[PDB]
Amino acid sequence: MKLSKDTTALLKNFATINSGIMLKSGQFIMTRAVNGTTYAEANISDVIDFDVAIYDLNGFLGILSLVNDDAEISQSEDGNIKIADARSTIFWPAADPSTVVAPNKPIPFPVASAVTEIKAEDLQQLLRVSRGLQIDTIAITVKEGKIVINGFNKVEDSALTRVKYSLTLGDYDGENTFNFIINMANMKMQPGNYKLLLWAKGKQGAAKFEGEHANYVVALEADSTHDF
Amino acid sequence: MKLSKDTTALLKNFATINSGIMLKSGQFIMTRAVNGTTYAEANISDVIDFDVAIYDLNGFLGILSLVNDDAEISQSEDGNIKIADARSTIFWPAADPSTVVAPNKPIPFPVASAVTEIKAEDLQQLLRVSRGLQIDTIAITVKEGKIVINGFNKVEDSALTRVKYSLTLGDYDGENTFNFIINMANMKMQPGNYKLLLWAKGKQGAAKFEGEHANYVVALEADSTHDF
Amino acid sequence: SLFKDDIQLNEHQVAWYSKDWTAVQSAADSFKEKAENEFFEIIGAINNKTKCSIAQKDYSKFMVENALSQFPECMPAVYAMNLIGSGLSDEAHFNYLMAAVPRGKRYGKWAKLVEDSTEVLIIKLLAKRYQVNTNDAINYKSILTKNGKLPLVLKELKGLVTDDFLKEVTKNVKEQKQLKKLALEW
Amino acid sequence: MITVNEKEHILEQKYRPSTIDECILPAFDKETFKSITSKGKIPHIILHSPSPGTGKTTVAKALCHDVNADMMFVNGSDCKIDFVRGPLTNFASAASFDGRQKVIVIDEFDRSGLAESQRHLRSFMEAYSSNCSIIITANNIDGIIKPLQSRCRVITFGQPTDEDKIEMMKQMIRRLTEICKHEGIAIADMKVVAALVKKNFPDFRKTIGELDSYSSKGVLDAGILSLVTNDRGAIDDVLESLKNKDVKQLRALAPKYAADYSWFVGKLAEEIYSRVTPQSIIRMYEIVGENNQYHGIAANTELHLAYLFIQLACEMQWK
Amino acid sequence: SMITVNEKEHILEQKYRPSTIDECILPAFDKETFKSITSKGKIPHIILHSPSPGTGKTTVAKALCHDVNADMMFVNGSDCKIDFVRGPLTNFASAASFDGRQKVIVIDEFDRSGLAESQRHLRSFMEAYSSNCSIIITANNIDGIIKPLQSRCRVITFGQPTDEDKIEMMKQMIRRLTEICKHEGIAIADMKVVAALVKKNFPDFRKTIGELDSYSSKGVLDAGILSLVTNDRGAIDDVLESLKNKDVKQLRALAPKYAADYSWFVGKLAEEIYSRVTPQSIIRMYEIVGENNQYHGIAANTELHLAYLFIQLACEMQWK
Amino acid sequence: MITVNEKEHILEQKYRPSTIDECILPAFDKETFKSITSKGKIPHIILHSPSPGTGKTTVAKALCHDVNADMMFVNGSDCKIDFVRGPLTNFASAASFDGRQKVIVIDEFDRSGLAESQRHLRSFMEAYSSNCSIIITANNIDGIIKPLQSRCRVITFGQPTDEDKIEMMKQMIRRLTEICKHEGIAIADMKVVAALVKKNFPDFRKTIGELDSYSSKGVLDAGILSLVTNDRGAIDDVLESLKNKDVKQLRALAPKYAADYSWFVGKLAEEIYSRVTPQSIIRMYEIVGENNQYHGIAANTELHLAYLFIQLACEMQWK
Amino acid sequence: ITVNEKEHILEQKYRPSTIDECILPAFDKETFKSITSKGKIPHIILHSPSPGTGKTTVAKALCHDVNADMMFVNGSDCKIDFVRGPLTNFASAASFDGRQKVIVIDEFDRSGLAESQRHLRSFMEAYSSNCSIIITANNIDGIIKPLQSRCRVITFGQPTDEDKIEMMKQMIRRLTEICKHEGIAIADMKVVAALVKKNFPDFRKTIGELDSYSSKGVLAIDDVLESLKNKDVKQLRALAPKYAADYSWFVGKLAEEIYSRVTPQSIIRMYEIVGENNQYHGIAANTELHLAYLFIQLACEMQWK
DNA sequence: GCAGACACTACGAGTACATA
DNA sequence: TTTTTATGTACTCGTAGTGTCTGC
Ligand SMILES: Nc1ncnc2c1ncn2[C@@H]1O[C@H](COP(=O)(O)OP(=O)(O)O)[C@@H](O)[C@H]1O
Ligand SMILES: [Mg+2]
Ligand SMILES: [Mg+2]
Ligand SMILES: [Mg+2]
Ligand SMILES: [Mg+2]
Repeated sequence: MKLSKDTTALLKNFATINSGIMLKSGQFIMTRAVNGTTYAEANISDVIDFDVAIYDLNGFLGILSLVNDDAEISQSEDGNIKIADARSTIFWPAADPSTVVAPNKPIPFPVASAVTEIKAEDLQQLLRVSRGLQIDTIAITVKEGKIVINGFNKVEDSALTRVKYSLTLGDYDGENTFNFIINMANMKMQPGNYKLLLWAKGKQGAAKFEGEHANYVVALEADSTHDF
Repeated sequence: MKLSKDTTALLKNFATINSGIMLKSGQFIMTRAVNGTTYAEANISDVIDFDVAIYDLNGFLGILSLVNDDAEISQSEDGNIKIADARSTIFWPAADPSTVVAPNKPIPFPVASAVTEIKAEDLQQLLRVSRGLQIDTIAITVKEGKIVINGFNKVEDSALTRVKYSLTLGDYDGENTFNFIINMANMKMQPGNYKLLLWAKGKQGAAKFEGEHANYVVALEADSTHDF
Repeated sequence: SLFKDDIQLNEHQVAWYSKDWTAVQSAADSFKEKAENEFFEIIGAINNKTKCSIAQKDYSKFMVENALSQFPECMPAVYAMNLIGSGLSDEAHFNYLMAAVPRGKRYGKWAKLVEDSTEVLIIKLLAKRYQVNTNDAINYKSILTKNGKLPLVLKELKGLVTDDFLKEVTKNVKEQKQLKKLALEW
Repeated sequence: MITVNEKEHILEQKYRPSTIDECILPAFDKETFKSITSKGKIPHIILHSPSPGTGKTTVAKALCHDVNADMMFVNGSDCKIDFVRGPLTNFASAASFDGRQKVIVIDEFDRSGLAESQRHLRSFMEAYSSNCSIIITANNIDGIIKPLQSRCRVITFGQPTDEDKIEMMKQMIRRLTEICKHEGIAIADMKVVAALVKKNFPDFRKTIGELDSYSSKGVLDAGILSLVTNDRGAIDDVLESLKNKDVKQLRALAPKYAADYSWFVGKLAEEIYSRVTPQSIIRMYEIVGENNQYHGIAANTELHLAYLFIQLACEMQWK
Repeated sequence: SMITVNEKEHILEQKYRPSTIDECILPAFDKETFKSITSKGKIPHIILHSPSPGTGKTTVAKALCHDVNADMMFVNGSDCKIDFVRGPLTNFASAASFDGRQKVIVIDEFDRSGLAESQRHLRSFMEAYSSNCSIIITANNIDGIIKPLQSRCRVITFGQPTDEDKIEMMKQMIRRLTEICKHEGIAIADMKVVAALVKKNFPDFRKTIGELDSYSSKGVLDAGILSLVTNDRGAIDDVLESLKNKDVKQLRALAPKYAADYSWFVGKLAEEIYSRVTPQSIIRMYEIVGENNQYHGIAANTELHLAYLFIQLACEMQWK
Repeated sequence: MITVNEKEHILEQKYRPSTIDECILPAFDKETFKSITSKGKIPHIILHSPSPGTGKTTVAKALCHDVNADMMFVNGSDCKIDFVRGPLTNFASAASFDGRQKVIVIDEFDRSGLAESQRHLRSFMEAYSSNCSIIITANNIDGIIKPLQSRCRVITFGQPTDEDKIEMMKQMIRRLTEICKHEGIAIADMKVVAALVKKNFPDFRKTIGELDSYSSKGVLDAGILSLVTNDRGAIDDVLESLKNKDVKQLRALAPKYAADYSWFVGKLAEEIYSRVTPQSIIRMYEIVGENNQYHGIAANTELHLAYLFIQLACEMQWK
Repeated sequence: ITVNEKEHILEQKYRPSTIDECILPAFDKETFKSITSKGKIPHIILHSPSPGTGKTTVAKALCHDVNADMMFVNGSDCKIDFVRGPLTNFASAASFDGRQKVIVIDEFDRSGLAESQRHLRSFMEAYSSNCSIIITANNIDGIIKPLQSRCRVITFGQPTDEDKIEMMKQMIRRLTEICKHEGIAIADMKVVAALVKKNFPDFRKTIGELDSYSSKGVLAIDDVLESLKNKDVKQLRALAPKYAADYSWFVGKLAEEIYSRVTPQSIIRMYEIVGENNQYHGIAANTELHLAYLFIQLACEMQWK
């Protein structure tokens, strides 16, 4: 089995979520962070033909730039990972699953409390600004029949008192009202257009981005507030 | 005497092999470590015009990047040195030969048990795999008729068993068997094409790296194994 | 210097408002002022038999032992916590000293030797070239005056004075008076 | 009267005082804080304990609350030089638009590796002194560089006078009582409340934290009093057998505490110190110190402990 | 059964690691204070410390979480440096569990010295995030936990039972060992050896099970194993007699015999002489043996050091 | 049967035992190792002597060999905390792809400055207990922190029963005999082989190292036997210089016998006993006993011997 | 005879070159020959404790005879990071003429190094195939027990009455030869026989002496000894840290040198005082202080002649 | 396309703690 | 009123140097 540029750019992403990863045969791959805060699922171009656990993902992906863009890969007789090149050949330590915090399966997403969508054009401007504005967290609430988004500076701010930023997403059809806060840090998604799925059963509560490539879930913040 | 842009770079390089050096008149430099592990010779196109000993090399090449490039490095009027500049003059100490370990042995590599070449871009790939794939020893030998390299991990893989890396270097035609092992630590060349001449009879021996900008010769580790 | 009316903005205000940090830094470096300790109110209490009770303040078994190490009236007690004290609570090592060393006074000056900085460099040198430890090295220098003329050998070794080596001898620009000093009169 | 935060279960943080009056402090200290909140402007201040939970970081937030400051609260260990250059310079230079004293609270700023940040701060404090002031909180002063103590009013905590201690304790008892009414905790014996206060005196946090753990049963009765005044491990059986100079008993206790020696030997020093005469102290350190010192050469550790006991039995003259 | 078995482990003091707070063998008041805690449904900041190893600190930490059904991150103390607290733990502590679970961070074996910097950083953290999540610290030595973190916690101190607890806890541990043997295929010939293993290393329940593995080589625990567990391999008569008689050539000859294993011999001698000599000879005999034992291991010739002990006792002992 | 490594000339390392059976050990110890290799999985173990060359680090490699583990062997002193974090964590987390027990042998781990690494290891051992186990080898236990002894089966060496000693010695004699056949060493008197074994008993390394040095002449005859059992000489020059109470001579003899002290001190007790009056005997044990006792704290051993001579010279009344 | 002509100190430029040139006990010389014969060198310890018996000379000679590739190292320079770094390099590297590699660690006694020595115990077994170690020590107890286990411990100093008479002749011949080379005039042969006899066991000092005669080419402890006589303290208090550096040697010199300078029942007192101090060194935590305490004790109780 | 600018690493400074 | 041992190990900070990759 081989992997292409597009695939890897993903896993270099999935690295920033969990420095390890467990993956098996299929065109599906996934990781969730050790601490229970985020998670991503992926359908991909290239095809997996055997189960394997990688301890150091962020650097395996690295080793992979150290040979041609085509070298074939497989499970060695040596039950490790064989990256074989035209001239050379590498043998990457496949780790014991015990130690790679992976998700057993895939949990469905509660038919969403609230729905709206976000242009990738739009989301680039959020990240873009946030560096510029020291925006460390955000909140998505309802201002006048439309779904807005507000960036803050939890550092200087403390209470999320003053808004430093405010995109304006969709409109709000239904009639609840809420404030879902999100740790910017917890937002690890390769840019591109998303459908947004919010959810809460009181103290329960999460947020799902639905890409064209993969789906992402991040935890709300401790006092995300709402009437669901 | 004046020292060029290319000469000084084989001088920072001979510092990685000896704190001190002794080059003498001629167009030849050579040094080898206080522990007799590592020998390096190089023929420069700046003609050294006298016999000098420096307790420290990597100290000297420092007071030399500052001075402009006229640098009539002459000999001081009291046994020490004079770096003549476009517009200044500096004085470095000059050590009694009793305080520098100098090779003194331009012994000639006997004859090659076998010869083979290595491409510079492919020293590249190995000098770098080993860094993050964690290699610290390698072994040059014959696999399927060509002469290969294996990288291992002396600590994790205590007896050179699991090969973390292989590299193929163009066939061997002679009919011998061998396994020459080198401790990566004692390998210090700036990249480039290199002729590889390896000699050994019975148990005593060494490997000689011919390069167009320097020559390098180091010692097989304890266990290397052959039939020459 | 235009405008010609500026209630002078203090060295700091300029550093910051203008936001070049390198000037802000040297303004920082301004007060480095390094000194600390108050370990002599602890020594003092052990001596004068006032009350401190320790616990709150940092304590140094090395510093308290050495300070007292001065006055022979104490040596018996320090001698004790020296053999035995390794392995006692700082709370303890203190409580003990309170109940042993009896009188009280001491005045300041410790005894530190006088280093001829030159003589030390010379022995440190000889022990280097000759792979001997310091006592033979001293023998060598005694010997090497009385024949074989120390200039002969200091001239050979002036070779390695490497300024890494000087940092091992003294701690200040006294250290640069020495680079020159054996580069000279041999 | 009592502020409750209600977003916290942890209960020493539920009852964290909102204002400078709700705080239990030495007389002169409270008065100096009232004085400050009166003048309406807040100088650069350092509050330090070194005994934890005396209320430093609580009074920090209260001072701000009383003068109605615009306050940034900051973890000390998070406040590195780039933070001061960055976020703090912004805040300190920006103008609060209600005309509020701006105040930067740096909590637990006594870490060693921040000295570089602290120096950088010394120049800052003079540049921005017109806008905003800084309140530093520290457990150990020597971790605050001298030029920062020069620039501040250093107020020093939990080291009350003999009278303050007696008043502060009454005040803390009244408070605990009030916390009990609110919490549904029944007080059967007031003596146990006076005991919890006295036990952990300087530290008001642990004194409340205790109340949570002895409330398992919703009541404080004479039976809880036994556990509050009582000593759960102790040394008593040895200390007593030592005084009595008996041996079979000492011979028998040896194997008990041989289990973990380094700890036991420690307690014994601490506990005997109080119970024996002045030149018995000097002897007891020589005896215990020597015994501790060779432990780990000595082959039978249980015997080595017996040897220590016989030694102390004979030579200890007990007050 | 009444017992959790992990089955992913062969190592067997880790196979039988207790799942819940009840399966844990603890002092009465301690178990009760943990039930009390799991009852209120929320977990405060806690420190568990022995200093004796294997009292169950890091086991009870995981159980507490299990009982309250917390979302728990478990962390090696020595891995928890200040950049960890800033990065992953701050993330976890600020993130909201979605199933309204107490979030808990278990830092195991946090008493290392070079982490003081991290610990201080944590002191301000614990108050900021106290609403979401609590911290359970496990330590062998308290003094390695800075004072302001002890202020912030309920410090529970282990392996320090009452005299009754010890007697009950020992019975409980004997019943448990018995049960582990049924499961393991270990035959118990003499129950006295199981009571001996427990008593031998009491506070430490880990070593007490670890022992069982090593004395099970032969799949049975019989009176013969009991000799190695208590093990005395000792009859002292020839020395005791040569001592009374105050003769020396004999003492001089017996020295090399018992020099073989000293720490045991010295032990029997104390035990056996105690009964055979007068009351103020007892106090002298501890001073003499104690001192001799103390310096053994500095003393270069061990056989001579034994001879020296005999001469000393021969003269100063007055035999009842 | 005997394993020979043949890459080594040094000959106490040529004959290093390959498997648990080739090892000469106490009965119960061998049996407990067989038991372990049987169950096929290896627990966390500590092997300690403190007498060198009892076979600790040999049996470590053998245990691995018998269970066919994937084993990383590691110098204890090289085992700092960043090593455990980096290479060992890698190895312990990686899965061996033949389904082999993974085992990390840390040899000679009893150094003092590694306590920090050992603590770090205490949490590691429970995390990775499923994959892989650790075998620690130590000369002095007190250099292994308590919580690591808790986590291990501590097996203690070179402390056989009286019967084991008698069997082990026979086994070692057979072995030496076999080594001699292989090496071309002629055995003229079997009594010298039994002597070498008995002489340094616990230590099997030195017992083989000796054989190299007495083989200069390729034969072991009655003449070598004299040097093996032999001498250290009589003591006469000292015993005489002692009676005469002279010093310069005593001062001069000190360095001579400082060479091997434990033997000398032993002869001195034995020989003086006969030569001095009855209450000089009791004094001579107190003087020699005390001197022997502190040797090894005493820094200059030659001086310590002089000190002994001066003491005896004065207090000995001679017959 | 053997001369290293570039050496300006007498002891460095005359050292016997080979095992035969060395003056030794019979069995000792024979055991060294035996060794050089087998062509390979085991791990060895050479120790006196009497200085100048030839330990560090025989070390270099053994190497010379077997034609080893030898790194020579000052003991006090060999700390754990040296063994990890350069020595591990050397011991793992293969000499390319097939020479025994040997590491000579000279004067390895001080237990400042115990940590290094332990580190070495695992090392010696790992690279025992390449290279061996020769340790030189004045005092054995400064060499940890497990290193003595790994070595052949050869001990100096018990010459027979005949050896003494021959060795002295040999040393006189040698001194004579050194004098020819050095330009030192011998007017009276009796003085040469006197220097040899005077410090007999110690051949180093016996050559070092000859240099002292050097100024006309024909034939220390003071600062402490003085401060002791004067019974002053601030000076004694100051000298302590100086000699705390290596204690076992200093204490040795102090015994040797005071013996001569003090009254007869002051000698008996001085051994009781120094002996007891030496005895507890190494329990005593602060070694500089322990030296101070020794000074105070001697100042008061010593009666100088 | 290349600068710009970002993200990462290596190093030196100061602090610390256990041993001797 | 006085003022810091030597070796080895571990950890945090700031900064400078190093390298890979993207917007106008
Ligand atoms: N056996 C010997 N024969 C000749 N010279 C000797 C002998 N032993 C020592 N020396 C002299 O001592 C010097 C070297 O001393 P060294 O071997 O270091 O003594 P030590 O090991 O006792 O310190 C040389 O200069 C040498 O001349
Ligand atoms: Mg606080
Ligand atoms: Mg644990
Ligand atoms: Mg070993
Ligand atoms: Mg020497």
